[PDB]
Amino acid sequence: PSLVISLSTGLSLFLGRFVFFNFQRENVAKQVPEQNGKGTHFDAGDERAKEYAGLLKSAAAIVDVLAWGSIGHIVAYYLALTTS
Amino acid sequence: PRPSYLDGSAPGDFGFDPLRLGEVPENLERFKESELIHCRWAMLAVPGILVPEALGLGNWVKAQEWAALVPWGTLPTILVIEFLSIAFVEHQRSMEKDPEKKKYPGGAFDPLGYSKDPKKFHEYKIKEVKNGRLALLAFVGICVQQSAYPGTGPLENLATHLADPWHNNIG
Amino acid sequence: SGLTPCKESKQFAKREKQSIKKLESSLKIYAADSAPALAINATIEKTKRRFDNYAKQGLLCGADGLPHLIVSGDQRHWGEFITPGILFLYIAGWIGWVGRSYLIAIRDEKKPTQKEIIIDVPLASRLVFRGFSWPIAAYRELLNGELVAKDV
Amino acid sequence: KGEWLPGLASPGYLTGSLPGDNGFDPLGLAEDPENLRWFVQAELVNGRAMLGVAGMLLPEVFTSIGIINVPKWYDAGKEEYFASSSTLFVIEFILFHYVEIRRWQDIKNPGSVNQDPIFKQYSLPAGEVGYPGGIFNPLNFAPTLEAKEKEIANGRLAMLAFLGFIIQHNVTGKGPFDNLLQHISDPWHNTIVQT
Amino acid sequence: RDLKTYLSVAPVASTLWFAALAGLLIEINRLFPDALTFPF
Ligand code: CLA
Ligand code: CLA
Ligand code: CLA
Ligand SMILES: CC1=C(/C=C/C(C)=C/C=C/C(C)=C\C=C\C=C(C)\C=C\C=C(C)\C=C\C2=C(C)CCCC2(C)C)C(C)(C)CCC1
Ligand SMILES: O=P(O)(O)OC[C@H](O)CO
Repeated sequence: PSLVISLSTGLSLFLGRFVFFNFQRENVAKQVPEQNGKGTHFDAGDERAKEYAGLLKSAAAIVDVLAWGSIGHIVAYYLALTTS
Repeated sequence: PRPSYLDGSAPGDFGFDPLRLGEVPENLERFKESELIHCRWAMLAVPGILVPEALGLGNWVKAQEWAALVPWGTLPTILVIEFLSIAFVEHQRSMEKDPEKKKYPGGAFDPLGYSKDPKKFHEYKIKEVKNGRLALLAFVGICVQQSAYPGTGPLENLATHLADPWHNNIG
Repeated sequence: SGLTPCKESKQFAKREKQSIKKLESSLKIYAADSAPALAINATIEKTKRRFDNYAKQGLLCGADGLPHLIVSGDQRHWGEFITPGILFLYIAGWIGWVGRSYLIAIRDEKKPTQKEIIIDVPLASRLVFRGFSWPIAAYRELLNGELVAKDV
Repeated sequence: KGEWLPGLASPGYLTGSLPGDNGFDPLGLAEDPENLRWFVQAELVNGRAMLGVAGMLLPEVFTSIGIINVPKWYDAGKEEYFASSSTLFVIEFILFHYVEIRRWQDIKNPGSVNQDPIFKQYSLPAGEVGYPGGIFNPLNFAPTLEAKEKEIANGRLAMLAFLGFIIQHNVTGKGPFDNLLQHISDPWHNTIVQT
Repeated sequence: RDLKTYLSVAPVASTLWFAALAGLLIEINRLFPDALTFPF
């Protein structure tokens, strides 16, 4: 059933948005993004990407959406496949 | 002798760190927090595995075989519940402001106010650890014993039955 | 260990008989009472004896009919490697410890290389037997079995 | 004190301060003082042989005429137990474990002379690593001084005595005492030379 | 006569040592030939 998919995709989105959102962002700050030299983008003219990252929402970008959901689907298929 | 950092004032501090694992300070505070939690889960559990055996349930192992084969009496159901919830709590507990609430959250977690007391709060602490370390040891004892797949209690019964049975071991 | 012991072996037993028949073939041209005679017969008894002993001590013998040694550490077959191995390391260390002890005693004063090409110093004062107890070099280890010049 | 050989002479490490000193260290193991203090302890603990060698000898000769019907020392593996063998090892191990480490500390820092669980009581009062007074010496004998050399010397013979026992057993296939008495069957023909 | 000794104390020492070692080993093999193991 498709329901398994949504429930899991659903929970994941919930988790990323509320439960785990702070931790994620926290690590990213202390981490990215490229070095040479230093900072990449200086040469290799590519390079964010600010708009899609822009989110009029109180937090969660779209990328996040794609990112959190995908994990959710994998899990769903994981379970759905597994029973059979 | 006594290691330099292990003063003795710390709750449960008897001078034991042979590999100098807590020589670095900011992680010694990390390990001290890690200890109680390991201690807290364990203490909760040993009674968990003994009383049911006492009432009669084929030990904690057979207790768990049901999933393998209301409300939510299904492994899938329970797993998500165990999952999403144990996640809500925890990775919230992280706070990392004043050593996980000084490692003693108190407040609502001390509905009966034993934290308010000055010296009792400290003696209460040293008691909590020692009991805890005791569990951790017990759990390991149970695990090693259960690794033969019979019973944590029944084991007692077997030895109690006779002092003659011998472990030998490798040994 | 698909091998079945040299006792209940038909190949290893057959191999014994094959070897002694060939030896027997040789004494037929010399006439007993002669020299080449005993030498052949003395060789035959040694042949029978070594085949006899190998079956006694165990020794598993493969399908080829020859004994295969087991070095797994199996208590049944310790004499095949561990016990001779312990004996080797003993002598191996003993030599190592005596040799090391020599070059050390030589270094202070004199012309050190003089003692190396010529050693009209025998065991120095009395250095050889010092090896009887080499393993006590473990206690030399806790102190200064190694020099601290390079690394640790 | 004395010298094991008239010539050759005692080493500097063998001052004579230690009881049982005879300048016998031809190889040189105990030359580093830290090395001695350890080998001094080992000699006493090994030496104290005595306990055992007498333990394997005397009961063998108490079963001489038929006073006691106990098995030989090399036949006492089973069933000399009301709890079976494998029970006993663990009990012997676990607790000996405890005594041995405590003894260990006194070699590095003396020490652990005090009682432990005991709620309100005394502790061992002593000095010297190898020999601790106290109930260890309830009589309160004389930690002298000569005995300390008596103690050793008797332990050293016992040691050699043990080495004798085990070897002799092999070959003489039986009891170190039957052994002893097979020699007495008018010796002068009953010698190790036989084997 | 100091001289002969030294003379015998050069690499010749090695030959004498290895001759003595060989003799020992061979004689051991005479008394105990075809030894594939230590059984005692
Ligand atoms: C909570 C501590 C604890 C307790 C009360 C027990 C109790 C028991 N064990 Mg277990 N055990 C333990 C820890 C413990 N064990 C640990 C940590 C291990 C891993 C090494 C084991 C491995 C083990 C094996 C393989 C066996 C037992 C067996 C037994 C039973 C009797 C035979 C025996 O103990 O042999 C001796 C075992 C040991 C001496 C292991 C060391 C355990 C420590 C020293 C005991 C706890 C320390 C503490 C000071 C105890 C004071 C008492 C107090 C805690 C109540 C008895 C119920 C036997 C059994 O199954 O009988 C039916 C069995 O053969 N245990
Ligand atoms: C554990 C046994 C033991 C130990 C630890 C010691 C230790 C010591 N002895 Mg003692 N000794 C012993 C047994 C022992 N002895 C026996 C049995 C005798 C009778 C000959 C003696 C006679 C003796 C004399 C006369 C003197 C000492 C002295 C000393 C001190 C300095 C030398 C030394 O470091 O010893 C080193 C420790 C060892 C070498 C232990 C290992 C020895 C090997 C491995 C054992 C050999 C086994 C055996 C030969 C196998 C069969 C051989 C084969 C040919 C049949 C030191 C405290 C000197 C002293 O001043 O006392 C304070 C002193 O002058 N000893
Ligand atoms: C230090 C090493 C050591 C030492 C010194 C001993 C010493 C001894 N062992 Mg022992 N043993 C050892 C290690 C050692 N063992 C080890 C490692 C093992 C493996 C467990 C054993 C296993 C073992 C067993 C199974 C036994 C011994 C026994 C004995 C005792 C033998 C004599 C006897 O029966 O009682 C001593 C003799 C007397 C007390 C005689 C006097 C009796 C009184 C006065 C009663 C009076 C009766 C009557 C009035 C007298 C008239 C009789 C007349 C008709 C002749 C003796 C004390 C035996 C034993 O336990 O003894 C009781 C025996 O059962 N051992
Ligand atoms: C058991 C066994 C086995 C195994 C083995 C092994 C695996 C082991 C090991 C090992 C190892 C891994 C070791 C190590 C090490 C190390 C080091 C670090 C070293 C050192 C050293 C030294 C220092 C020496 C010195 C000296 C001496 C003392 C003598 C002489 C010489 C000199 C002088 C050189 C097999 C099973 C195979 C076989 C059977 C038995
Ligand atoms: O002083 P001794 O003559 O008793 O020598 C000791 C023996 O060699 C054995 O202890």
